[PDB]
Amino acid sequence: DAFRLIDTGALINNLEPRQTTSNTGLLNKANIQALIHGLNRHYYSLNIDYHKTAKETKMLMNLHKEQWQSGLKMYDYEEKEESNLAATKSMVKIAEQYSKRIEEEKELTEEELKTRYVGRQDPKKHLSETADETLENNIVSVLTAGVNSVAIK
Amino acid sequence: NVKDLKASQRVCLRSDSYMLHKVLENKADPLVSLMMVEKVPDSTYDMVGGLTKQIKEIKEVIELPVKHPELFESLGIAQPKGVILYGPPGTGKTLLARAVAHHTDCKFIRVSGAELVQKYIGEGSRMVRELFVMAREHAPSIIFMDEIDSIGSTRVEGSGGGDSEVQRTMLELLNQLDGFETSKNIKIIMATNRLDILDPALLRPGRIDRKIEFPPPSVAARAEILRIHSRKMNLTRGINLRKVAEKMNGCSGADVKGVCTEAGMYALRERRIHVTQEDFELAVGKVMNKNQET
Amino acid sequence: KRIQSVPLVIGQFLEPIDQNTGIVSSTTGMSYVVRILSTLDRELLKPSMSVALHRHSNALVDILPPDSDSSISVMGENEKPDVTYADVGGLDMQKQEIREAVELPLVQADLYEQIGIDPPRGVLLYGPPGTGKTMLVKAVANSTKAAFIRVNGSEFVHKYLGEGPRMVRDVFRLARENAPSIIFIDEVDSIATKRFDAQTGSDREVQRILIELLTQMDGFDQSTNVKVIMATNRADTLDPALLRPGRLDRKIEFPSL
Amino acid sequence: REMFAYAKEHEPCIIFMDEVDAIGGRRFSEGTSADREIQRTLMELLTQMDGFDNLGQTKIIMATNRPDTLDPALLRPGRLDRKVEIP
Amino acid sequence: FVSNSEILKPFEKKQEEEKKQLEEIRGNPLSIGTLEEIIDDDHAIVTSPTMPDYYVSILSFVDKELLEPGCSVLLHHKTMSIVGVLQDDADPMVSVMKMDKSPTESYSDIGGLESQIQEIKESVELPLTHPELYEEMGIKPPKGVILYGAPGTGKTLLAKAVANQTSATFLRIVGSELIQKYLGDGPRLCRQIFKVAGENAPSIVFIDEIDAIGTKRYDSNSGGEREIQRTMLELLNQLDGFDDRGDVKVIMATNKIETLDPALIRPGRIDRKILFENPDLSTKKKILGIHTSKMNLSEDVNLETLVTTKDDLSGADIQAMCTEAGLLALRERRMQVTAEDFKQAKERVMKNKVEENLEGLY
Amino acid sequence: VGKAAVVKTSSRQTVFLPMVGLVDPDKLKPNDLVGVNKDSYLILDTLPSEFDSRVKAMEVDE
Amino acid sequence: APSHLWDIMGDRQRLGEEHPLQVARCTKIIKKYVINLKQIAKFVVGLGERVSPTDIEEGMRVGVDRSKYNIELPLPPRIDPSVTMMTVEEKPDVTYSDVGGCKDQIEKLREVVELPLLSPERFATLGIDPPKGILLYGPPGTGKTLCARAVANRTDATFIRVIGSELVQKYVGEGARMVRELFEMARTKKACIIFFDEIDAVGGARFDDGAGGDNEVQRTMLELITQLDGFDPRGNIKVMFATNRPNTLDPALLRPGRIDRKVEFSLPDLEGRANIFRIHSKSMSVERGIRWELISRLCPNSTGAELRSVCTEAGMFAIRARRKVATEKDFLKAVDKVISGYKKFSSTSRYMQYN
Amino acid sequence: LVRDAFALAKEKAPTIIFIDELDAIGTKRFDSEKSGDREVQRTMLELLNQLDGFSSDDRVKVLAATNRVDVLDPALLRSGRLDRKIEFPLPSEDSRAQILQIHSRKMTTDDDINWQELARSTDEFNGAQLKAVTVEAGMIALRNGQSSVKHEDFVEGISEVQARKSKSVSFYA
Repeated sequence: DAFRLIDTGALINNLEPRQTTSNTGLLNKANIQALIHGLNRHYYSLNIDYHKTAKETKMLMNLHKEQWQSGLKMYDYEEKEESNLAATKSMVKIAEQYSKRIEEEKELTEEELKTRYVGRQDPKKHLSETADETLENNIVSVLTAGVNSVAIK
Repeated sequence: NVKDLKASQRVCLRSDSYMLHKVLENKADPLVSLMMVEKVPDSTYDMVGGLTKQIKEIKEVIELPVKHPELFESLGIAQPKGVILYGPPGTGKTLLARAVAHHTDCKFIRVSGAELVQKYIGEGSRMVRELFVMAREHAPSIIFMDEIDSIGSTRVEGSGGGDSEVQRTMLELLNQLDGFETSKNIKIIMATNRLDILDPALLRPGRIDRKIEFPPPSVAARAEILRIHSRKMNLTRGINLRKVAEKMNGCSGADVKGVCTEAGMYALRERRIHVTQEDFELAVGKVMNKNQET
Repeated sequence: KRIQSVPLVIGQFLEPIDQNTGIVSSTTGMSYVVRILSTLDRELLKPSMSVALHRHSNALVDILPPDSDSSISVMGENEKPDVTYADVGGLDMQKQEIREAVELPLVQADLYEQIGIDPPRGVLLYGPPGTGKTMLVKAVANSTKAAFIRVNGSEFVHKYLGEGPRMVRDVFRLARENAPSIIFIDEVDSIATKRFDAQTGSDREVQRILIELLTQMDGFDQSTNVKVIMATNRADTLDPALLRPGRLDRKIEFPSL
Repeated sequence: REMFAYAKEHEPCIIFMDEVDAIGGRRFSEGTSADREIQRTLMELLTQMDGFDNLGQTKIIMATNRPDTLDPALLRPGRLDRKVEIP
Repeated sequence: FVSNSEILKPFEKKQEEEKKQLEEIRGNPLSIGTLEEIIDDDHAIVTSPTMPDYYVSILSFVDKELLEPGCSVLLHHKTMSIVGVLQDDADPMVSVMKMDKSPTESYSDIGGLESQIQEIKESVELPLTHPELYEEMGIKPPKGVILYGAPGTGKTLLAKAVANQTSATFLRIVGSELIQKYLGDGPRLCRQIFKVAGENAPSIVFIDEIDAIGTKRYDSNSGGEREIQRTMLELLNQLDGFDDRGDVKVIMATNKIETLDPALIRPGRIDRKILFENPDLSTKKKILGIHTSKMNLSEDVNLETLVTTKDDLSGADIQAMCTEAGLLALRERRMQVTAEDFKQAKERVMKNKVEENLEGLY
Repeated sequence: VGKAAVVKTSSRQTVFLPMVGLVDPDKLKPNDLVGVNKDSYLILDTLPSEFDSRVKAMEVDE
Repeated sequence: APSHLWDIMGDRQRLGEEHPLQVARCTKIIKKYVINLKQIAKFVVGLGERVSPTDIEEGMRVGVDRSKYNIELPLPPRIDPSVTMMTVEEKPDVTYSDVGGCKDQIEKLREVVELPLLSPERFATLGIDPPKGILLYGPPGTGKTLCARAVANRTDATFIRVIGSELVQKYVGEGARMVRELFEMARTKKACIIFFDEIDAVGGARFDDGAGGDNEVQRTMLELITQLDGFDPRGNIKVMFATNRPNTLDPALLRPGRIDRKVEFSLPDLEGRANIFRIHSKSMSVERGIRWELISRLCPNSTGAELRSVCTEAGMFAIRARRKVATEKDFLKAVDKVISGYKKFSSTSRYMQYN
Repeated sequence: LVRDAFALAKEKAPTIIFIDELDAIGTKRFDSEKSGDREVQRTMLELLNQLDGFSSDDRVKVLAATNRVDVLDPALLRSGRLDRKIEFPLPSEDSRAQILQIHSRKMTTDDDINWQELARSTDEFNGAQLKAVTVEAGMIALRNGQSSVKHEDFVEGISEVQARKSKSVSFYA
């Protein structure tokens, strides 16, 4: 947050709402929500934007985008699997129970064509929770098979 | 707008500018520490046996004018203030008060002495009359004084102390409803072990217009009490319900269920879901020893 | 989903209000009204369930697993296999009522369902000061090898007032979640009283501990697994509301003389 | 709870109590005048001796003007096993 | 036209401008507090329930005459200024408990005391309703009356009918609520009762069933022997510690005033002693006729027979026989109550509790 | 291990701080009231020749 | 009405931050000021812009700023006293001449109280010490408080009303604070009057055994004696002890060093009771030619409370007996009413003296 | 309070502590009803612990002033707390004569007063009852308009009822 002194904001001083993104303060919510309209003094009209040059653009892409994987290659694949060796066999088995235990609870509401247990949001609970679980199993299946694959005798 | 706003309403207060947003919910019925108010209780006449002779008495005395307020008003009889039922303690006479509020669609309210002593500024004397003022908002229900008698799960069968002071204090306020509101919606039902618990002041019981005697437990009285709770499992008709009640000496209504517990105690050691004639003789022998012990 | 991550605030659910909107109680002592994250649901939580809150806004984020403080958290077995019931004899008069109100429901809970008799939820120990014990009560958990929770009467009151009632709900909850347990409370007479409660008043309220002991006792004790044992002294003053059959049943006095 | 917690790391040694006339009372309720905080002090002392933690190495020296003011629960065996008179 | 434009128009416009200036005072940044003391410099210290300390100035619309220590003023969140004086926040919540406006009572149910009714009227009803009586003659009206007699004579109903004629607030006090044992607290509650009666000045002060502790007679709230000194002398310190010419009139009533402290009687404030007696057979027909007005009586039932049977009975005993005789016919579902129910009611209610002296003939 | 002092604020909050060069370990005493910062809560001011305070009623009359 | 006469100044003394100071008490003075907040927090600050070095004293509330702590304006000490702030009255009712008759009770009190306040230089010639305390007990109903209020009118200063039940509070030890609140305003407000009402509920010697919970009453007087005569004989204003139970008081309370002048009210004689009906003859209605000396002679010795009841009840006979004004016949009926009719209780008449 | 009272005896070692009304703090209160109080004996245990602590260097000497000896804690007297028990009986003839003479030094008399006769006129009077003699002696000459206080004003000022005088009791004879 920056600050710009408006001096006398009574009548005919200058037009702040021109440059970029002005006329904020909808209802009582602005930033911390305690400032609302008047903000600090005579509506200093906070606006801040960033920029990147040609050198700063290639620097961030080669350093930090989401996580830093650069500088070394096959270690990030193996070390993630090696530390998880006892965990992967466990996580596949542990999440195997919790996957069906959710399917064995909310899914039983909708069975026949008519209404029995009066399912409402129950059939949609086990669908969204187990949607990523079936995806994570396919991801670790390729990673576990891919690292040991690709040559290395 | 403020037209829809009133007291005892939980609302949403904004955390930024400190302003009102909307109304969330109301204030719950229980207040302070523990407030027990039961509307339309689960106590019925079919669950209480052996009092049928007494149930018919309290039906035309207590329940009758409360369920039909237009009777005594048209016939010229003043509204009954309160009715007390005296008898042997431990028989569960409180369940009779809960049964009246069930059929009359009233609320069962207990007056506890633990909340009569509290830390407040100026409200120390209010807690005595607070349950009387709040009862106007609880609809024309029936107030029962808690901890004035021993049903077998409680203590202090009775005393001539502050327990009897609060009784005549709330009953004195019944004349105030006729002086100000000119309508009395409050009726208090009480139960004591002896007649000496009451305070002989204000000559004649003007506060309690009906004194009902509670019959002591007998063979025919405990026979219907047992049969209600006696069967959780298979039973036989060869055993006599009066023979089981004859073995019990002075056992109250709460002690009858002790035979029901002992009926399944011997069946649990044998892992049998049926009760034969040999178990009835062993069940009554244990209860007679437990009643005389401690 | 990864925005909040580690910096979460411990809290506890209270009452539902609106869809994906509920009121909670933060450990800081300030109750805020916030919303519920879209990935969760009001049906996925419980009134005593603990949830995670935001640092500043204190918004509900994630549902905490069934674990809490409960003073010193005990898994139920710590150096338990030491003493047995044979170390203290002559208790056959007292132990006969204990085994029927503790040992039998802890092993086979279906026997009470077949007899249709309500098993006693709580257990009390009477007698004048100096009763000894601290042996057979531990011996039951030692012989049956079940979970055991010991919380003294002075440990229910946290240094902060609002944390007091939040910790009491956690004592009864952690026992039912994982395995059948046994709740032991030594000298609870400092809370349960007869009409002298809070010594004719103290501090601000102080009654928040007794309210949760009465309310949470009826909510739990259903599957007939966890039992409550409370040993006290003789003040000749006791709470009759606790003694009601709808809350506590088993009452055992030490065989004095 | 402190003195018995520090007894494990600082070695059992000896813990001393100096002229305690207060916590050993029955304290009938007149309103107690804020002294209810002392009632939980007596409860903590009683539950400590009967606690499941390892004890007996740490010595508790409690001196007082007269013994009767002390808690009769403490005077009975199981907590205070040693009464040494200095006549 | 000319006057309405220069009066009504600027008035409605000024009131809207005053509310706009309240946004910086009464606006959303608003809080409360408890006033402690005031200083001649237009500054005061006020403590909110969160226990802060705010030293600020005084705003408009309020002077220092309305600001008293112990009250609750209005504060601000940011500027923290004192806005104005306000009443008790959420109020004491005392509306109708022992006090009311105009209770409904007549002179028929209290009939039979007419010999002693003219004493309380001239000393209470006459000076309050007609103040010109003692002002024109210069006499001083009685500042209180004492009530003594057997219960059941309508002790409370006596002053209840007088309150309806005076059209003023009628205060009452329970004897057992002042002696309540918390810690001390006996004299503290007594001051709060008379303090409320001084602000509005109802000019009526009554106490029903003075008890305190004669000997014990309590369990939960005792107070010990020190409570007797701090309670009974506190009611004395109200009349003895203040001189009020024409406003506060203190009336005391109980079953027996003899065992009370002669200092508690406070002679010279109460110049009238009223004794209570049971109504005679001539006045029983007025009370009996009211309860039996809506009752269906048979042809063999005579009102003069029930009055003759009654011997040494209170006013509640007249309606008791009508209630007992009415329930006997109600259980049998009868329209007109038979004469047998009236005979069984007058005989049973006569002797129930104590039938005999238990020893000798006395 | 290293020399470090632990302070307990008057608001009942425990703050850990490394040894400050403005004070000495011999001058620092346990369970003592010393001047601390409002923000960093570091130990700066020393003991002003008074253990705690005179509470309410005290007579300094000579 | 004065809406705009204030907000004009709202742009200086309000918008700016000066007044919002955190009230706190200073402890140690190093000449560094150690000040303890009401939140239980301690700090050290210096002087202010307008703060004088001699204004800050030990044991005094000093307001400090909330953001950056600094001394700005001093505050009066003892902000905790609350109930005692209502004990100050002004312009009482009973005047100096309202006391019936002129007796020794009036002349002895005005010399030890009214004389040193009005004429402080009269006793300075002989160089003596005026009595600090006085004694008024007597039997009740004699108008004891009526004579005490006659002195407060001639004084025209602050009158402190102290009730005997005010010393006993709802907290143990708070009674000792209530005593210091009375003597603290004596130094703040000079030449005032304090009056105790029914000290029997506090003042007394209960010894030890027989109760076990009554020791809170005796600890109030031991603090009251210390605040009266302590190690340092600090006192200015006169002290008045009044109660209706002189025999049950502390046997040391009646000793010199606190109370010097001892004046006990007595039952007025025929000459004393004569002026009681004369001061009341100016009020109500009195028939011309009636001699009140014969009415007071028929009335035996009794308290002054029953004497004023005769003239009050005399006007009540005119309504029932159908009379215009108060005659001699109605005066004789008041003798059989106010006296002979009330002979059952409703009086002391040598009842409470010792036991 | 007691803990910080002797704390000021550390920074300043040669100090003097005074305790007024020693009987104000103490009791037993165990057997009988009310279970005592315990809001008092707390500060009494501080007096026992502090004097047995770093104190008792004989720079901490405390002056204990109390009324009677009847009600007190028997544990308050020890060689480490209070040693010399100083009894203060009523002054004798020659003791009252010197006390009465000092209080009259600020007054104006004719120097005809012989205090040896007034010392025998005073029978068993304490230090406070002697000071009230010179106070009332000045009030007698003030109401009568006397320029000086003669010997008769002292005799008249001492004489007052109090005691058992003005007996309504029977017997006598």
